[PDB]
Amino acid sequence: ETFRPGGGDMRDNWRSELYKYKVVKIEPLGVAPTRCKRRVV
Amino acid sequence: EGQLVQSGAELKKPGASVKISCKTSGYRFNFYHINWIRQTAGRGPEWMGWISPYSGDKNLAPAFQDRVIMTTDTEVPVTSFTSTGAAYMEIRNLKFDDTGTYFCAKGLLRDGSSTWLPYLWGQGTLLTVSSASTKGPSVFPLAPSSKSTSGGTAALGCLVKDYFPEPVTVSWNSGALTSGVHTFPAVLQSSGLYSLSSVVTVPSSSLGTQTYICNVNHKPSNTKVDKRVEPKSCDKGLEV
Amino acid sequence: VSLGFLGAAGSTMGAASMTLTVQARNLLSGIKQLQARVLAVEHYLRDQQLLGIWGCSGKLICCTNVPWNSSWSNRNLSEIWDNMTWLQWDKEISNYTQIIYGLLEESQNQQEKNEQDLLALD
Amino acid sequence: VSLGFLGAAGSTMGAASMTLTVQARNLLSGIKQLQARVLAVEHYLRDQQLLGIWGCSGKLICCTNVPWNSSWSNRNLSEIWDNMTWLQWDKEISNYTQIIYGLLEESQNQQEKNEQDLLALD
Amino acid sequence: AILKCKDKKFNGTGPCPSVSTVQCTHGIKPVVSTQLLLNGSLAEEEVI
Amino acid sequence: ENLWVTVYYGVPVWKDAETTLFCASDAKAKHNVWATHACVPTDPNPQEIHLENVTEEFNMWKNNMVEQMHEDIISLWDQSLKPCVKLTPLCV
Amino acid sequence: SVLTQSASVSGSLGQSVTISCTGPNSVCCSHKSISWYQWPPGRAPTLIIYEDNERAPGISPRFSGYKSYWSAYLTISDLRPEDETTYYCCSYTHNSGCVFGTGTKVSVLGQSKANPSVTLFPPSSEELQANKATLVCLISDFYPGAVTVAWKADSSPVKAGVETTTPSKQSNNKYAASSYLSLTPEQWKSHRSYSCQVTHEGSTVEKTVAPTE
Ligand SMILES: *[C@@H]1O[C@H](CO)[C@@H](O[C@@H]2O[C@H](CO)[C@@H](O[C@@H]3O[C@H](CO[C@H]4O[C@H](CO[C@H]5O[C@H](CO)[C@@H](O)[C@H](O)[C@@H]5O)[C@@H](O)[C@H](O[C@H]5O[C@H](CO)[C@@H](O)[C@H](O)[C@@H]5O)[C@@H]4O)[C@@H](O)[C@H](O[C@H]4O[C@H](CO)[C@@H](O)[C@H](O)[C@@H]4O)[C@@H]3O)[C@H](O)[C@H]2NC(C)=O)[C@H](O)[C@H]1NC(C)=O
Ligand SMILES: *[C@@H]1O[C@H](CO)[C@@H](O[C@@H]2O[C@H](CO)[C@@H](O)[C@H](O)[C@H]2NC(C)=O)[C@H](O)[C@H]1NC(C)=O
Ligand SMILES: *[C@@H]1O[C@H](CO)[C@@H](O)[C@H](O)[C@H]1NC(C)=O
Ligand SMILES: *[C@@H]1O[C@H](CO)[C@@H](O)[C@H](O)[C@H]1NC(C)=O
Ligand SMILES: *[C@@H]1O[C@H](CO)[C@@H](O)[C@H](O)[C@H]1NC(C)=O
Ligand SMILES: *[C@@H]1O[C@H](CO)[C@@H](O)[C@H](O)[C@H]1NC(C)=O
Ligand SMILES: *[C@@H]1O[C@H](CO)[C@@H](O)[C@H](O)[C@H]1NC(C)=O
Repeated sequence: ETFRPGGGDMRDNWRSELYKYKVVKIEPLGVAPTRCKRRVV
Repeated sequence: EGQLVQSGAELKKPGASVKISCKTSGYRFNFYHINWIRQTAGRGPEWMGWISPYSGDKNLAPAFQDRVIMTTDTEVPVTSFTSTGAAYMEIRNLKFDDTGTYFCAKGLLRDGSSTWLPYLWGQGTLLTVSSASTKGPSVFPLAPSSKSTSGGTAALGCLVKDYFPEPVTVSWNSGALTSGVHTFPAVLQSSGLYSLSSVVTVPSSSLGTQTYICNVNHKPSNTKVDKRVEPKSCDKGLEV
Repeated sequence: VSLGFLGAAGSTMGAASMTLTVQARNLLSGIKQLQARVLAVEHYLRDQQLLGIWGCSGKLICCTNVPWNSSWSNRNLSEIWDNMTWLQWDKEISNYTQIIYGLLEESQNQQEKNEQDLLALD
Repeated sequence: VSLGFLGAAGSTMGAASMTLTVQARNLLSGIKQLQARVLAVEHYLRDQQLLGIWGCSGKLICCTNVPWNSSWSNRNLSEIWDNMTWLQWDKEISNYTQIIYGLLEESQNQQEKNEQDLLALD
Repeated sequence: AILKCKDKKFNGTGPCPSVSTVQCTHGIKPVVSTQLLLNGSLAEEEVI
Repeated sequence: ENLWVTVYYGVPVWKDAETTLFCASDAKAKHNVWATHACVPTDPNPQEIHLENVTEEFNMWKNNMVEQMHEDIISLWDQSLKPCVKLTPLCV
Repeated sequence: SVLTQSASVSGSLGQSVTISCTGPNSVCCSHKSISWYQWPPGRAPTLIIYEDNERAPGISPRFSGYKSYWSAYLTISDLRPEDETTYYCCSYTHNSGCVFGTGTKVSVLGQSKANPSVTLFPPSSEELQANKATLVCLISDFYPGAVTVAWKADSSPVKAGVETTTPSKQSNNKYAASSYLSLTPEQWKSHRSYSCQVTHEGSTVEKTVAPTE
């Protein structure tokens, strides 16, 4: 197992410090069933 | 929709200690209590305790508070909503009345008035406490016998005689043959050794194209036995 | 206890439902920044738009007239609210959210207002 | 029947009034695009602003305290709602919409809240 | 929102058990470099 | 035994998404390429909120924050070169 | 155990049946939830009922629970062959573990009769070498689950070396059992034939082997 250092691409440097972070969008709308009804018309 | 798989059966001498494991999968191990319940002939089913994999809080029944030690490992994630884990119970100062079947069980709800309530159960672990030593079985063939002459059906099997302790597992054709298998419970001889029988029902015409092998495993003695059931019958009704 | 923004993301749906104001506060508050700020108010106004057509503009929780079709999920009250997280719930109800939203504006609000006109007509 | 966005633009005002959710859904949902998106949310928030000052934020229809001055239109219920389209109606009531909107915030909401303070003062 | 993995032995993709959330990441130095990475953040416990 | 759907606004639910991020750094005293004339000052204190029980899948290799940062450094480099002296006549 | 159940109850096919669960006030009902479990012997149990009325997920509406101030009850409607087994109640609170009851065995009346299947195997030649002799009489697919087994040596009863198992329930909801007769090689060779007789209140079946063939 022989190892050579490389630096083919510059993004790898950003991956070295962004490995821990991830972007997500909040979907604050949830619908769930309860035994409740709205006031009847 | 997960499976709990417990450690194999063990034989231990009275006064010794034993550690039973309970490996989990198919759910978040951290979210549910793990209960431990046993069943013995003398006291019936008896709840021993539970432990929380999340906080480590344990609650043992007073009868087992001084002889049971419960521990858990940390969950190994698989996906975001499932993981694998393992819980352990170490019981010491074993007695003859502790012989029986032990179960681990997953709790019911993450919150509520019955969160810990055992809902999903494992396959069970057989514990034998005895001064007697382990003994392997002797396997003998059960020659084919007629079941229906007009229907052309027969029954053949293998006899497992004088082993100790329980249990013994039997398969056919390395698990390829599962249809028509009937395995019978063991007998308790006056000597203290067990013995059981297993039979399979097959068409009488099937003699030149299919092999029938009974595979006996007695893991306590680390013995495997592969016996070929001789298909030549001595029954006259089957001879026809 | 106040655990903070998204504090009960990993709790049961019932426990998380108590702190909806927590997620609600921070939910609203050069070119890259400006485009991002517009996207933020755009998403916020989309959800407020859906609450509008469901007749629930000023409330965080509101009850509906749509019955729960059992094909959606076969769970019960105890199993939903005391055993599951909103995340894994939203994943289980990801095939119906469009469908349920359509029934949500039509079954009730598209008939609550017609009956409201025929009722207040005297 | 659901005819779609603006489906009843050419029907009678009464028939069109049943499908207000249809027009309401799509009413909200580089530089050219960004400026257009801002203009869209700006117009939407303007109308929601007017519904706000008329005390009708969460509803599609609401009734008022302003009486119908006959100088505005001399038609009746049957002639308005079963013979005309919202388009030609908005053209007939294009001289009063500013005036009616001013009376709409002042006559009721600018006096509904004062009386509300004098009423809940005990 | 941004999710931050605080798992020390985190092998480079996978499920992170201990996760915290932030609106902004920590101060990342844009060090232009080749082969060896310079003035960065160090992994705790074992090298990763 | 009669169940009706109920709306909840502000539920802890998220999905994987790629959006346009922006810069932030505390104000210092000049003119370095990255800070430029202006980059939004950081909050005095960030609020890092631990999420108990929450297990999420990460992928550093399929991450878009990397590609964004990559294009940002490149574009910033060019934005800093425009006003300076171009040495076209130095090819003698 | 201080938590008592009905030792046995019976119900007819297609009917309902009720199991009781009572005990001292130190263990019983007002301040304690009651849960019910189906527990076939030799297998893992199944939770049917928890928190009194509320049944576990997937449980059929045939099962219902009810708790009074002095005792708790479990009702099984539209009885099936698989419902014929053992049932346990447990008394519990949120922070305190299970207390299991004494147990109740349910019998389902009005079920169809199943004819017994009897098979008798002689000792193997490898076994006669040892030198021992064991006859094996295997019984399956009988209902109700109760048998009486008798052995005969040259048409005459045998009493030394007889061991018979208890009846056991098959996967197909019929019952099974087995019996073993240990003999010395002289007794085996000194007789014309041996017989295993399985007796049931409805029919007695006889299977016979002979050392000759
Ligand atoms: C992250 O996920 C985890 C796991 O999914 C989750 O942890 C569970 O959280 C839920 C709800 O939040 C818990 O469910 C409740 O548990 C309550 C607390 O349990 C009590 O009883 C325990 C056993 O007591 C015996 O043993 C002890 C010795 O250990 C002995 O002294 C006692 O006398 C008794 O014999 C006890 O260990 C436990 O103590 C822990 O918790 C308390 C805080 O409650 C803390 O002070 C301790 O330091 C210790 O950590 C506690 O005393 C239980 O009371 C409760 O039941 C009540 O509420 C329900 C309504 O919810 C009512 O219906 C009911 O009538 C009761 O009033 C309920 O059952 C569960 O126990 C957790 N653990 C699991 C599942 O393993 C986290 O909350 C999640 N976190 C986030 C942020 O999402
Ligand atoms: C280079 O590494 C050294 C350690 O070898 C760093 O010095 C430490 O910096 C931290 C702040 O991150 C301090 O808490 C420590 O007290 C420092 N160590 C000692 C021995 O004083 C230094 O910050 C690193 N340089 C960088 C990252 O540019
Ligand atoms: C419920 O879902 C089923 C899908 O099998 C569908 O056929 C039915 O119309 C739905 N019922 C209602 C009331 O919406
Ligand atoms: C959503 O639909 C797809 C295909 O119709 C199916 O594979 C998936 O299981 C559905 N989701 C759920 C939660 O049933
Ligand atoms: C109605 O319109 C007329 C215009 O001739 C105006 O004089 C009058 O004040 C209006 N009435 C009301 C009540 O606003
Ligand atoms: C609006 O006003 C103008 C001039 O005051 C007039 O010509 C026009 O007819 C008015 N509109 C209506 C509908 O009366
Ligand atoms: C629980 O869910 C099952 C499955 O649909 C349902 O039949 C049963 O009535 C529910 N039980 C309770 C106690 O709500």
